[PDB]
Amino acid sequence: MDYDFKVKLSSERERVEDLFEYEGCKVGRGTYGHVYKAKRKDYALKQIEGTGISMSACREIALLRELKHPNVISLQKVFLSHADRKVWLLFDYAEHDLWHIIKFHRLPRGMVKSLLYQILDGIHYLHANWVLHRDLKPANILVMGEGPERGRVKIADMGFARLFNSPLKPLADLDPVVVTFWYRAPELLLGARHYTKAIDIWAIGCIFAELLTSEPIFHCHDQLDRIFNVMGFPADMPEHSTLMCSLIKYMEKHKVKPDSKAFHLLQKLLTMDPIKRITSEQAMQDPYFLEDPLPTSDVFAGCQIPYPKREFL
Amino acid sequence: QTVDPQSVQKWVKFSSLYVNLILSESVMNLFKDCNFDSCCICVCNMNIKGADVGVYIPQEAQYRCTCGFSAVMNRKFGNNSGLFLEDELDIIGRNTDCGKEAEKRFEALRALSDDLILLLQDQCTNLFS
Amino acid sequence: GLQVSTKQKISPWDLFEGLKPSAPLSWGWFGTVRVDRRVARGEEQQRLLLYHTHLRPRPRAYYLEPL
Amino acid sequence: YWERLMLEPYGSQRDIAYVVLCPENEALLNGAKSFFRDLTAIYESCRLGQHRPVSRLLTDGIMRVGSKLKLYAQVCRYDLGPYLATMDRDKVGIPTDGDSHYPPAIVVYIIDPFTWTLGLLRCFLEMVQTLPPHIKSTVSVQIIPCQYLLQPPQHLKSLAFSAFTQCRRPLPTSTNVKTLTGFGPGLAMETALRSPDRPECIRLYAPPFILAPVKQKYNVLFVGYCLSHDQRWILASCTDLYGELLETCIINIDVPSARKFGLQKLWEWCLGLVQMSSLPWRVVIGRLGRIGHGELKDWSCLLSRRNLQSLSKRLKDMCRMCGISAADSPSILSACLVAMEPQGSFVIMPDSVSQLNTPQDTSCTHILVFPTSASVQPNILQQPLALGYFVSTAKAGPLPDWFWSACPQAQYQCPLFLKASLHLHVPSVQSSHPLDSNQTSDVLRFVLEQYNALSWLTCDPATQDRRSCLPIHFVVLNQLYNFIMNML
Amino acid sequence: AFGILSYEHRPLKRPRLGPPDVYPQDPKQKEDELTALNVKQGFNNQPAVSGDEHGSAKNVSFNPAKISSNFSSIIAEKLRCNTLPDTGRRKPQVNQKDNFWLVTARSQSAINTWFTDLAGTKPLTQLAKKVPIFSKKEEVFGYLAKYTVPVMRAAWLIKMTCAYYAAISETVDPFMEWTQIITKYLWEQLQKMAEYYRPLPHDVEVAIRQWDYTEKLAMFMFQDGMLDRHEFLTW
Amino acid sequence: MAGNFWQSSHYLQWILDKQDLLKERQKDLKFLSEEEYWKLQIFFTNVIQALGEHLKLRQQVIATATVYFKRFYARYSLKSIDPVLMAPTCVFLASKVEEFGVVSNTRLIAAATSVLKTRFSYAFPKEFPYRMNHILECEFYLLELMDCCLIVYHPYRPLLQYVQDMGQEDMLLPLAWRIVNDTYRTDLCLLYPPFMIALACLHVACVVQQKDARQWFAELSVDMEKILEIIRVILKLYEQWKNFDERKEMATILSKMPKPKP
Ligand SMILES: [Zn+2]
Ligand SMILES: [Zn+2]
Repeated sequence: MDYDFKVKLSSERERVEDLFEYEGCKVGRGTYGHVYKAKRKDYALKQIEGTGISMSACREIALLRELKHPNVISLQKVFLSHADRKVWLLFDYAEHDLWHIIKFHRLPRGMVKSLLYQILDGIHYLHANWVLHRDLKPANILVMGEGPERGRVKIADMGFARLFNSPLKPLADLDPVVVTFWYRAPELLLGARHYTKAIDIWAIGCIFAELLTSEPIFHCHDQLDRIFNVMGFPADMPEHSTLMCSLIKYMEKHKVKPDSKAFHLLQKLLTMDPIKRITSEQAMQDPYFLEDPLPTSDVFAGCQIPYPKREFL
Repeated sequence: QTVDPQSVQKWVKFSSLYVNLILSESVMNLFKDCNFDSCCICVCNMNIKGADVGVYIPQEAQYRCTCGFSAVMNRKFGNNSGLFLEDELDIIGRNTDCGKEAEKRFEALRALSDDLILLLQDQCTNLFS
Repeated sequence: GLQVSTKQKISPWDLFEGLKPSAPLSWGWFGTVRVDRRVARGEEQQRLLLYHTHLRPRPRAYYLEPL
Repeated sequence: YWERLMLEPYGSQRDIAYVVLCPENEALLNGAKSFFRDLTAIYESCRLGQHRPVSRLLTDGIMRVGSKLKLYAQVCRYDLGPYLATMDRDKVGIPTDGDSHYPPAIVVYIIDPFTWTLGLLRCFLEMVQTLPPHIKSTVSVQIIPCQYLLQPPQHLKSLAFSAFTQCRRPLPTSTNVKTLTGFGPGLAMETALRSPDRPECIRLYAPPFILAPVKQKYNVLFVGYCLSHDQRWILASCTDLYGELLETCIINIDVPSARKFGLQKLWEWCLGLVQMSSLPWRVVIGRLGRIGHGELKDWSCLLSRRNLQSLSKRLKDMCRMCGISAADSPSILSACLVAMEPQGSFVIMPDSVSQLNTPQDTSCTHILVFPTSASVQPNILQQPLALGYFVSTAKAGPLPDWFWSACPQAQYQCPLFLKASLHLHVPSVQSSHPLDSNQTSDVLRFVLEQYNALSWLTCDPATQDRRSCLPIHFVVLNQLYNFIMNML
Repeated sequence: AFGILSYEHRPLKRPRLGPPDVYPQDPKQKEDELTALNVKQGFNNQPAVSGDEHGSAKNVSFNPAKISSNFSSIIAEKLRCNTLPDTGRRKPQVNQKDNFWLVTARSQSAINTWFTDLAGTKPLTQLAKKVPIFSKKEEVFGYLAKYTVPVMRAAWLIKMTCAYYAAISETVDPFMEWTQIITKYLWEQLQKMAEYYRPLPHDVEVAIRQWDYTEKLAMFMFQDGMLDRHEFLTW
Repeated sequence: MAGNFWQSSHYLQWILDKQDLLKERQKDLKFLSEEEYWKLQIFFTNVIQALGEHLKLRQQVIATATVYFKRFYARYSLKSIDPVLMAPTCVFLASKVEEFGVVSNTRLIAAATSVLKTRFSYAFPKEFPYRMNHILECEFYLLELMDCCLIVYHPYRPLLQYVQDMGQEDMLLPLAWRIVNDTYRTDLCLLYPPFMIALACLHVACVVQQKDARQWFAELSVDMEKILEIIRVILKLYEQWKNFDERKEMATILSKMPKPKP
């Protein structure tokens, strides 16, 4: 540990402010950090909240070093500035967030057929590599727009992602709340400590029904009443006694036909028990995708984009 | 043998005691070991002439050439086999006869781009020609 | 070691690729030995060469030059 | 029984895309498209990959043209230059695998209406210059006569294995690490690969079959050299112990001293191949002709005991780990010279006896060796160090004229007599192997059965036996000697 | 990274195991089962070695002469294991229930698919599991010339036809009886273009497109040593 | 990432050949011999094993940190940063990546300063003078020089898969576990993929207990010649441990170390 080592590393290092105009034009802000648009002197540059490396920051860098997929976001370079001791991240720019399509529409059925397919094949690959996202949100689904690839959505913000190959501690011991209450599973809302990979199957079916109706199905015990509201009460795991038909009508008021292949896939996606819930690979064996028009590689299919660019904050 | 050429040629168009005493000393007197036929320059005195060849081939004092070198037999192999042209003229002799005939034969034997010659050695590199 | 012993005559009506193993052909005729997969010895020499950085080879047109 | 047993060779099934050069004769046009579609079959029925043409549709991969060679050459140059320069119905039932982790070979096929024909080869001199380097780095040329289409089997499989041999797959330059870190071991081998002292276009060689291993790590090279019809060119070729490498060279010596430079120039090429490896070597030099009196003066003086120790001290300088580990230094452990020439004195007939008769259907090889001492009782010892005979039932191919000028009456006998001798025998340079023994009989009976072994690599699969005698490095040298005989 | 060997597509112990270090998603694993106790107290992870898992015994005696002698025995018997032992000569045999269809004319569209794939570039191992056999032996020559299949792929279908006929008739020399059908199919070809030249018709070109291929079929049939030479040249 | 070894960054990058580590260790070999460097690597593995044992940790975190200790010293000099500071910072990173739990700041000194003066006071007569500010810059520097390679495969998962396939579990697994715990002293994990180390472990343990494993080992198709030098390293590993002791020697080895300049 000496001075000549530091000047050798600083010579080999490069500065993010000397290569990118990340200052200004902040396009995205959240609890994960700030998102800036920058290019070489387009890309999405992320700065993680907090001085030093954190629990989310360690989870970010340990996984996506080795994972690669067309439907998953991919990092190109990390930056480590020792002046302030924080981690800088560089992804490719994603134009449209799925929250933007939902907000603009608040609808052809061809894209939501393919948006359902492209998330489900990616989440099967993510399950195949023995790791769980533990977070599925419409703000986490980002769409390429008029770039090198059209369609081909990417999943990002896996700050809550944890390996489940061998849990040396229970999963709820290091994380009591794993996802936002709009898409919390009732299983972990019952205080389940060891929970399986069926949590993400609940989350995609919630946001698919959100895409089916163009409205949040689950809206603000604060959500447990709402879970019992849309599903009725299940009359057929811990603190069960201390808690003190509806699916068909709730889809009917949102002009969705109850006798359809989408509804049969929707009702099998959400169950109280995780064992009777289907996992990732059996969902794509449903001929709902095969019926009539089928999922395309380009979700736009030549249609022009009515959704605007992400505005700078 | 004869038939095959004709076939393709079809397909082209429609598609004295003292005399014999001396002759015994230099003609039939050279019966050497055939295991020495792959011979080379002498090791005893480091010359292309050695042993008792000096009375059969027309000085220098070679002293007890104990190796199996014989320049008479060696010359026969040397005259028309694949050899270096500098080495070929040493076995014959530039001053004596037939060195001018070997030079004339080589010069009449001869009488383009660098990358094309490299191309020629690529196609013959393989197993099958 | 490995010598030659015999000759077997077989009709050409039996030699076909429809059946997966060799039915008219015996593998013990050839002394066939199944050995495991290994990398090419020239291929591993290229990876091993990457750390030495030896003397420069000729560009193969240097040899075709006048003296 | 290659296609019957459906065996797989080395090289892992290189694929070939092809272009066909054909004149506007209609009867000649139809014979080619039947030939190459059948050539597509024989290349693909055997497990060698794909023989599909260029992916764009141009009359099934065949282009047309049009004394008349100038007309044949303008459209050769003006066309081949820039040419070489959302519904998914069945993709829903299966998912995508992911991003996960070789370009096809381009070999142009040329038909020859002429029955000097270098003008067809003048296209290849024009195509090498007018292409980007990624395209031109692996381009092979294929020539066939036009009479194969019209008048005649064994031709189809022989042409398939020759093109698969001549693919010569280059070493990859991009390694696709995607480390995404400023520095690390992944960048270290990446940076060392793009260093300017590494050569370009390695062109790794893998034949359809190599010699099986026979039970430290070492390797033995076999190099053979002979002259051309004139004394202007010295032609050399080199092989491995197991035949996994096949390289040759052309060196020119032309004068209006003169012979020391040509022998010197061969050796840094021979030292070029060993220094592109990193294990110690054993060198054996073969000469197709006879060693004269003046060649061996150069072969002994600079390839002596001291000088091979001198280059051992030199090679430790530019490479550090050659200094530490001698097993990673590509030095030379022993040196030997073998001259190769016929005998022409003895004759054996196979018809006289004293379940299978040999010469009608198979070949055999028998060896007798001896120390050949000069009597029974400086740097160079006696002219024969040791000698052995090489008789073979296998016939030989077209030899040069000067090879058989000694005794031409022994050319036409089928069991062929050969005479091999030893001239240097330098053992244990770095200070048991058969080459390391000072016994002169043992160093014969090591190289000769490998010389028999490399003769068995000359088996054309369209031929029941090997197509000739002699090792392949002698045969390929004669394959380029007969080519320079006929064409220049 | 060309110098390293990958066992990714080379599985180890094909009966009882799979790929060497690739771990597939087993659907009967401990991470998917949910008892009543596993939900409440969390995952139950117990040490695989009872006692001190961290302790390593280095004071145990070793006999490297015993290990190398036993290891030499293990590698030696694999050479006896990987030997492909010699077997006697026998006629090749087929399973008739799955290798083909008994009736060819049940579907004309399936025949058009199979001969197109026969004219295609797929190697014949995949085509070996399902092959056509006609009512008689004469239709195989006319149909193959229609698709202009290469002769090497055409001759393999001929090797299919005699093999299945020998098995049903086991409950005959293949050379001349195949030669007879070849000659009589080519005999009737000469009836077309001889008498229809003397008083172009399309029916002549029907005969030309099938005579030309079958003649080139027969010469490659001849060079194989595949049929009897004497009676064919007599015809 | 787990379940696919042949596309991992450790297999693609951190598998280093024998000639590579010999060249990179030459600057460390300029002051000490190979025996002294190997005994030092034996001892500092034992220190890391002692620290992992004191923290009531598992075995998986100990092996990963030892690999992290071996990865940095494979390709960097010994006199760059003090190895006495490598031992706490690698254990913290290994426990962080496996999600076992983050140790406390004062706990790690209590883990360290207890151990180095209750079983290693002969090696270090002084105190351990290092704090979190030294550790936090080092682990931030160490992941910068690790090429972001935080996922390490281990031979224990094939070893349990090998013994469950074979059948004999009670009489083999304790003998199998102590060999793999011992083979982390050598550099075989940076040379080879791990499942030949587990296969060489299963070969050794059956010969030790005189178990006939002929038919199990002959049927499987992998290269047995590359097993042989792995066997050869292990028999050299235990043979040096017969004539090596801890308390006597390293008063000289640790006095002869090249210490980093302040
Ligand atoms: Zn002499
Ligand atoms: Zn070197």
